[PDB]
Amino acid sequence: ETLNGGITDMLTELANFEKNVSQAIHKYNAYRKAASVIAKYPHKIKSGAEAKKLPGVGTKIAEKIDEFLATGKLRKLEKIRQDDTSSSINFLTRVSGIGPSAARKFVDEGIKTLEDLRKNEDKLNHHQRIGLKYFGDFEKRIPREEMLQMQDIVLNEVKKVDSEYIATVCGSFRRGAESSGDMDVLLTHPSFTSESTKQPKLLHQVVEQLQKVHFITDTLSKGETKFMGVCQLPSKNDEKEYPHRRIDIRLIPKDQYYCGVLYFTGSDIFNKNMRAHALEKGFTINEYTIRPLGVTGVAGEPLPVDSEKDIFDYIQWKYREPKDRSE
DNA sequence: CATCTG
DNA sequence: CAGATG
Ligand code: NA
Ligand code: NA
Repeated sequence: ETLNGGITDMLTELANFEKNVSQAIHKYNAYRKAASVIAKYPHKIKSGAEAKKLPGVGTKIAEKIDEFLATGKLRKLEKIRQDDTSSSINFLTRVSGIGPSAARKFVDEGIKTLEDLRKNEDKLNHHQRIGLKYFGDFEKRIPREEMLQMQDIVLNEVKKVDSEYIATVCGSFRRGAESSGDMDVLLTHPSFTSESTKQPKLLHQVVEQLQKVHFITDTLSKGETKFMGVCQLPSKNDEKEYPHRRIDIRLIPKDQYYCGVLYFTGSDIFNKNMRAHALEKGFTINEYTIRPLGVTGVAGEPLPVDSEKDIFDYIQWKYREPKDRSE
């Protein structure tokens, strides 16, 4: 956790690079287990060979651990940190809509910057365009104080359109968090579930309303159950308009809301633990359900949940207020 | 995983 | 349809 930190960090730099710049998924994947293992490892790696000793740790990585331990730096790390081509990719990629794949094409075309991008708005698709238009707003965190305002709107409009809707803002926002990156509203309706054959309107109706009042400003992606967009808190009395924020709305069958809700609320670590406890308690859990573990090996059949309560109970556990869902 | 592009 | 992105 700090005893093999540099090592783990270098490895991660290396890993990421393989993947984003080269196309070295193997290699890339290679740095990863290595960091994962040395990461677990209980002592102070004092040398290459010592590390080599681990699994996932081979000759090459050892070599590197050597140089790093031997001197505060890595040549290769140093070479990549410079190289423009590499730096560009780390950069273009910052744009919502640009993954590595795209980042490579652009660079090989010479677009290596924001301006480049602008000059070539023609080569970018809808998503990417919005992403470019809001580069700035997109990187700005969302102060909870804003979140509450947003949340107030979404919730009210959903209400108007149908009393039967059930919306919830998952995220860290949910677990307390003073600010967040984006807004995800989990959504369900009684008239929508596991069997129930579809109801696209269910999601389209609300999205619409949201734009009707102007909360939503752009559409990144709109499918039958998942909407990806852009919203904004109405600029009060002209002098201070808000940044544009990322937002997601997802339809969930009412019969798998809470697991979902639970799930998305996190944290990752809270999940896992609750996840492992479940198991002990003779249970299975995932994104949509909680199942009674048979003994033959495994086994299923969806336990019936009405709240986040029904779940905990199941695995017989202390109901956790969202704030305490930390670890 | 669900969406989009081409 | 494979393949990218989030
Ligand atoms: Na991106
Ligand atoms: Na292939």
